[PDB]
Amino acid sequence: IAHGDGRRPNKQRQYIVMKACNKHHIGAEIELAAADIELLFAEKETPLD
Amino acid sequence: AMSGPAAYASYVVRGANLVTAVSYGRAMRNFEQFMARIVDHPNALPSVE
Repeated sequence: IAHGDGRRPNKQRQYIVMKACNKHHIGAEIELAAADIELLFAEKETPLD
Repeated sequence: AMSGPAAYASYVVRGANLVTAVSYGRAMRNFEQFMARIVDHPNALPSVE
C-alpha cells in the first residue's frame, strides 16, 4: 500500500518458497501355492483336468 | 493266430459324473446306464440278454 507517512517508502517484496515432494511406498503381498503352480505348466486333455 | 481288440476301452468322466466328482467327491462308471434304469424303467427286472 502506498503510504505518505514519515517512514521510509515501501519497497517491493519477494518471498522464496521451497516446495518439496514427499514419496510414499506401498507393497501388497500375495502367496501362491506350490501345487497350484505345478498344474499351471502341466499338459491336460481330459475334461476333469 | 488270434484276434482281439486293438485299443484300450476309454472311460472318461463326462458332464454328469463330473458334477458329482467335483461336488460330492464320488463318481460312477457309466452314469447313462444308471440313469436309464432308475428313472426310465424302474420296474425292469434284471434279465441276462
